[PDB]
Amino acid sequence: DVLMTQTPLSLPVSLGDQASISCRSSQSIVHSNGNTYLEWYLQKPGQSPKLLIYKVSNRFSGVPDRFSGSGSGTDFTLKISRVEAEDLGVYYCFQGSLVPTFGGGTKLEIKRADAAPTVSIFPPSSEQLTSGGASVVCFLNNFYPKDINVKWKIDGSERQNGVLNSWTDQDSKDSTYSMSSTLTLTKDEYERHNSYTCEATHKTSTSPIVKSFNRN
Amino acid sequence: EVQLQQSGTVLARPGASVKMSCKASGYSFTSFWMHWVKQRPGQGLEWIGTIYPGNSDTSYNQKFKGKAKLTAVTSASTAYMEVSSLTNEDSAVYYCTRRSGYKYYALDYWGQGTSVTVSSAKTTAPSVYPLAPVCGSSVTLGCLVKGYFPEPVTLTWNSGSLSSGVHTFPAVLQSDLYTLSSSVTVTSSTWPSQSITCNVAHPASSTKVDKKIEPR
DNA sequence: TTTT
Ligand code: NI
Repeated sequence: DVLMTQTPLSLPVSLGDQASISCRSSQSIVHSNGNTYLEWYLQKPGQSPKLLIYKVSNRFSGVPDRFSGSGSGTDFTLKISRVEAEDLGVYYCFQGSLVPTFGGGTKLEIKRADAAPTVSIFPPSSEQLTSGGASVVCFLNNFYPKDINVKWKIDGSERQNGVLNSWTDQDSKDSTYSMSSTLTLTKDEYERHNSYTCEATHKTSTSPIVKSFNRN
Repeated sequence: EVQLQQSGTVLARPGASVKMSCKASGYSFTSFWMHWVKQRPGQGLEWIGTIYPGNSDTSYNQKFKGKAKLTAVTSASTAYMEVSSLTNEDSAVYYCTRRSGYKYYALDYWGQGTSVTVSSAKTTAPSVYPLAPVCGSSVTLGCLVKGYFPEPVTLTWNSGSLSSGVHTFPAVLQSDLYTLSSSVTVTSSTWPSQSITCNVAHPASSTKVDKKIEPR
């Protein structure tokens, strides 16, 4: 079956810069009638996909002339001459014949300067402990790029079970990212140990960014 | 003016079936292929299958054969799709979209999507726990909304007076129940001097909780 | 021409 590969998966650019996304079919997608049915769709978050380009290089009505497409047989490309704020979202190439198949999508986002995360650790609340639960929360705010790793440690020993992470979408004002990492234990298990550590490894730092607390 | 009005959000149980509609208007419903697209939360777009309202010809993605069933009531100019044997992987937003004939030869019109949620969990009200600093001209406070179903909850700070420095992290399913958190960053001369409260509303359970953030 |  035809496989549609899109590169890159994520594409950070400043507003004004040019953008170029690539799409590759595992094999020629040329129809017998001679026409190539390759389309490009843009999906802004919380919205339905909107048609951009059809038949490899044709622009749908109402699409800005910044958008242009090209390619032949196996390799296709969508170029944006000048990225506007309204162009941010996920781009999908679609194969409209034989067995319609979408590409994995390329997320166009904003490029900004690096920013180290501000880490904050929070012990379980008294109200939660009273109920037999123990959630230790760690906020890692305003960093860039989005790639980051968080390791939890209890009394020095690493802990992987019970962790729940969540990332916000790129900040609409400063273009940074934030994430939350929660470690849930039982009040008993929580009380059987003294030190809790939340450490982050980000490119803006050679050493890990640590935040710990002793429940005693 | 072509419009594709889809049916509302659906909450279903595992193993059950869900029949969703897509009312087509502004064009000859029978003259065009109607396509169905799936989008699991945070994943890409997947093509399910298509149907030709005129003669009821249908084509399916091998993956959704004997899973999804496309039908149409040309009289009502409405297309239907029924997804049976519901599992957690069937939770997603499903779009119906028209494939244009002459000129564009692409999916020019899309519906707004129908969000389906497949869970055996019952309406469970949230546990709102205040996150205070461990016992720096800025203080980061938090609020943990743990164990609720279904989405959504609405979290505010000081009834909405506090809009700056807030990061509300998207909810995450931790074994059939959702968890969400939020952080607010204020100067050290604001808290604990002045009061900072976390307001949580969970519509489905008629719950409205306020949680004052108090020092340890 | 698309939905082979
Ligand atoms: Ni193949």
